Amino acid sequence: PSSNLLEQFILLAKGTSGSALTALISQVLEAPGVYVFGELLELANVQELAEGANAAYLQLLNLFAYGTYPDYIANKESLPELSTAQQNKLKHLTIVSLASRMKCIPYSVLLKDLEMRNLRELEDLIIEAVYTDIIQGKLDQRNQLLEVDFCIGRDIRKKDINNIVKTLHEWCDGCEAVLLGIEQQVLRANQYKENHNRTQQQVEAEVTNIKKTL
Amino acid sequence: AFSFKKLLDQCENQELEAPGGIATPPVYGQLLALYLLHNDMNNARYLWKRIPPAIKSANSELGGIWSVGQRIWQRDFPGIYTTINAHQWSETVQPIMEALRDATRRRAFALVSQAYTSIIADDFAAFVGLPVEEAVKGILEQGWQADSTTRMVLPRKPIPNEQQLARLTDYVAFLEN
Amino acid sequence: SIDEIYKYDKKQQQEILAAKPWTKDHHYFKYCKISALALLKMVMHARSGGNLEVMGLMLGKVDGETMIIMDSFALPVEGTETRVNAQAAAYEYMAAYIENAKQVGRLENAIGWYHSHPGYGCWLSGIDVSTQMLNQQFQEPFVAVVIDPTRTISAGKVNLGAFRTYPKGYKPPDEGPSEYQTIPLNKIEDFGVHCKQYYALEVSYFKSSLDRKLLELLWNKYWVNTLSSSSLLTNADYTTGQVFDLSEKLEQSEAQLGRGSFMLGLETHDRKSEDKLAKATRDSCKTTIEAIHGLMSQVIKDKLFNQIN
Ligand SMILES: [Zn+2]
Repeated sequence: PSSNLLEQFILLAKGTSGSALTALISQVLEAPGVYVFGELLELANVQELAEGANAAYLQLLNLFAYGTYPDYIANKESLPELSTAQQNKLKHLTIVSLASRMKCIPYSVLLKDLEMRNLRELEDLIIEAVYTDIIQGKLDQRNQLLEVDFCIGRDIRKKDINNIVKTLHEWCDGCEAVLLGIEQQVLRANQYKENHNRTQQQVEAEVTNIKKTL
Repeated sequence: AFSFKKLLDQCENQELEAPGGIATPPVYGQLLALYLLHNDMNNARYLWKRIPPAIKSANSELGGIWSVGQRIWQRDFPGIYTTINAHQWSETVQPIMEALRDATRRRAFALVSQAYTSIIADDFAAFVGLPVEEAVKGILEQGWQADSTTRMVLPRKPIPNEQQLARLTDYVAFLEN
Repeated sequence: SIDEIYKYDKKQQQEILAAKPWTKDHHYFKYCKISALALLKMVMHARSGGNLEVMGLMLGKVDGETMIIMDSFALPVEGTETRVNAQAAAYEYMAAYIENAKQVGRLENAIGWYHSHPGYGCWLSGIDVSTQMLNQQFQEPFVAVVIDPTRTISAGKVNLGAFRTYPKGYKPPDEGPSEYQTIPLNKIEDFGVHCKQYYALEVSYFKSSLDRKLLELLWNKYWVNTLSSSSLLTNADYTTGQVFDLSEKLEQSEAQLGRGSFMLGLETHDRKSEDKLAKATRDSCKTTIEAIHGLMSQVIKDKLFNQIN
C-alpha cells in the first residue's frame, strides 16, 4: 500500500503545501514501505519548497533521494532530526547503494559505512530489509560476507542519463561485435566445408581418371 | 634482454660466417659473456673449448671471463661477484658483465625466496653479494620477515576471446571432416 | 529435396508389399525414420500418462531396408504391458480412425505400434515380444517403438527405441552390441534376456519443414534464456556410459587382435577389427563435437553477459 499512500500524498501535495507538506514528507520518511522517492521530488510543490524559506526538510528529502547514510551523518546540523524509522529507511537505502555496486559485501564494510557497532543489530537490520522485499541475497558468516543476489534500484539526478546512454551504446557495440564475430565464424565454417568438398571431389576425380586409365 | 638476444644472434651469425674461420676477439668475448647472461653453461663451455689457445694466450681477458663462467658453474655466489668485479672489462664487455651481475642477483633472489623458508642473514648476504645490514632493509621493503635475535630471514614466496574463438573453430573444422 | 520423403507412391508400396523382401532376410529392416509429428505426439501422450503405460498405432511406409513413420495415434486400450496383443481391443477403432484419416488425405497405412515404459528404459518384455511376434505373423512389416517419457525428461535426451522380433526358433548372428540401460533390478534381468532376444533398428529420422517450425518457435521463447545452464551433459550418466562402452569395445578389439596374430591368413578378422575400431572412433568423435559445441555456446554467452561492459 506504499504506492497508493505515495500517490495520495502526491495528490495532496498538488494542493496543500508548506509546513504541512514538510511534515507530510517526514511522515513518508517514517512510514515503512516507500523505497522510491523520485516521484515525490518531481512534484511542482517540491520545487516551490526550493525557493521557499524552509530548506532543512528539502535538503533532508534530497539526501534520501540521492545521498546515503554517511552523507546524513555529515549533515547532522542542517537536516531535521530523524526518527528510528527514518534512520532505518535511510540505512536500507544505503545498503541498496552498496549492494548495487558489489554483489558481495563483507561484514567489515557493513560495520563501517553504517556506523554499525554491534554485529547483532547489523543482522537484525539486514533481515529486516530483506523481509520487506528490499534486497534478495545470502549471508556468509564464516567469511563475514553478505552475498546479495537481487536488490531494488535507486533514483537519478538527470545527470546520469548520459551515463545510461553511454552504457547502452557500449552494450549495443558489444552485441554488434559479437554478431560480426559469429558471422565471421559462419564464413570460416563454410570455407572449411568448401575445402573438404574440394578435397573429396579431387579424390573422386583422381579415382575416375585412374579408372579411365585402366 | 631483447637487445642482448639480438646481439647474441648477430654474433652467432658472424661466427658461422667467419671468413678465415676465426672470429674477432670482440665477437668471441661478446658471445661468451652473452652465454653467461642466459645461464647457458653448456654453450659457454663448448665455445670455450672451441676457441684455440692462441686467442686465450693473446687475450687474458678471455680467460678471465671463462674463470667467471667456472664460478657460475660452481654457483659460489660470493666468489662469482668477487670475480665479476675484480677484472676490468672493456667497453664491449663492461655493460654485458653488469647485466650478468644483475641477472645473478635476480636468480639468487628468487632461489632464496623459493627454496628458503628461513635463511641465516649471513648466508642470504653471501648469496646476494651484499653485506648483511642493508640487505635486511632491502628485503623488509620487499615485504619479508626478519628475526634479529636469531639472524634468520623469512622470505615471502610470491587468452583473448578472438584466440579462443579461433581455437574452437579449429576444433569444429578438424572434427567435421 | 527435403520434402521428397512426404510424397506417397501407392503403386510402389503395393509392389514392395507384393515382393516381400523381408522374407528373404530376418535382418532385412535396419533403419527406422521417424517424422517430427509422430515422435512429438507419442512423447506428449506418454507424458500425459505420467507413470502408466499407454500405447498407439503408427502410420507410415517402407523404403528398402528403412521403415518410415509419418504419423501416430493413441489407442483407447487397457492392459498395455500386461495383455498380449492388447491393441486388438481397439480393432474397430483403428478401422474407423484410418477410414476417417483417408477422408482427409492421410494415405499412409499401419506400419507399427508404439507404447511407453515410464521410468524403466526402452525394450521388449515377454508380453511385448509375443505381441510384436503376432504383429510380424500377419503383418510381417511391423516395427515396435518404445519410449521412456520419464527418462527423456531426466536425461534431457529423447529416450526411444525401435525393435523387430526374430521368428520362433531362429538364432541371431555374432553381432549384438546392446547398449546397457539402467532398468530396475528384475526389469534389467528381463531386459538383458530380451536384448539377447530381439534386434534394434538404427534410429535415422529426417530433418524437415515440420522440424523447422518446431526448432524455430521453441528456441525463440522457451530459450529466451538460451542459457538453461549450457551443459545438460553435466550428468555423468550418458557421456560416461558412452565412454565405458567405447572402452569395452576397444578392449574386445584388442583381445581379438592379439589372438588373430597367431593365425596367418585370416582376412575377415582384420576386416572386422578395422571396422570396429572405426566405429568406436566415430562414436568418440561425435561425443567430442557435442561437448565442443556445448562449451562454445557456454563461452560465448557467459562472456557476453558477465563482461560486456
Ligand atoms: Zn513394453
